[PDB]
Amino acid sequence: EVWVVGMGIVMSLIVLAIVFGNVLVITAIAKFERLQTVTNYFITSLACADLVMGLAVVPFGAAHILTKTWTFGNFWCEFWTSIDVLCVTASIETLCVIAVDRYFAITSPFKYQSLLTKNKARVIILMVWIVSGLTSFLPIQMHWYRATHQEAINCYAEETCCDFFTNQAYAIASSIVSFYVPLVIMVFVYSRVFQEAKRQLQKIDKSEGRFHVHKALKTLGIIMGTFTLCWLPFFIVNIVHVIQDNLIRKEVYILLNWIGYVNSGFNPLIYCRSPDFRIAFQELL
Ligand SMILES: CN[C@@H]1CCc2c(ccc(O)c2O)[C@H]1O
Repeated sequence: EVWVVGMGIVMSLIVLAIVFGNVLVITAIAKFERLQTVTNYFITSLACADLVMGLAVVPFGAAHILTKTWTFGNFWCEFWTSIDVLCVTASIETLCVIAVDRYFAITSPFKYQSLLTKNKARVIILMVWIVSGLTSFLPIQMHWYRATHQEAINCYAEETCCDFFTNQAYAIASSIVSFYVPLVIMVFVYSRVFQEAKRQLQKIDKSEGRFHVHKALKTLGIIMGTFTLCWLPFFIVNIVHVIQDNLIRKEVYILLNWIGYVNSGFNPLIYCRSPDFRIAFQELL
């Protein structure tokens, strides 16, 4: 009967990895003073979002699947849903602002210093968190997302069940604000950055060609393919399941949602590979 204990160990490992990586990153930035930089404030915000995710939404969901019941009250179910949506949207929007940060450095190197200072980064981060807060907590708490059909009403009435039902308008607006606009922004900025890098290598080869003396593709692939393959499949079915009711089963929805969660554990591997972080990690442990 491996099922009862087969998934528990995997869920516990995911929780442990998500907590450990982000705690280590936050401590490394806090304790050392060479790693405090304008670029590293966005990484701090993303790490905080991932830490809250892996501490709050995953342990309570794991019990929900394992025990098939919501022992807690009806209030805590709505609170948990709100936290889940908040963390997801905040993480994705922080990824978008990191991409725009990288774009502005290469595109306009002379005016980069005046464009971004310690004061403006704080305002940008606060605005990103406020926008994430309004879209998640505000509509869910006043019950503007509730469905109409009888199954949703029966689910809402019972105090031992916590399942997700939503309207068409809320689902479409949530997907648009959470995923699609950041996806387009990242696509555009990273394409321009790649063009600039290719031009730079061409310029180098035009001059120093006589002596003998890829990476851009590998880096852009690691940055973009992970995000797309982790979060794109979920939002398509999130859009579809409202329009066509019988097509998507609940198990597929939950599986895709949980594949989306694991993206929180892969962020330190992607955004914290510079030698300075490696030295800092070496000193800590
Ligand atoms: C509990 N699962 C939720 C359901 C809907 C949803 C999620 C994440 C981001 C959004 O913008 C959403 O509309 C998922 O995490």
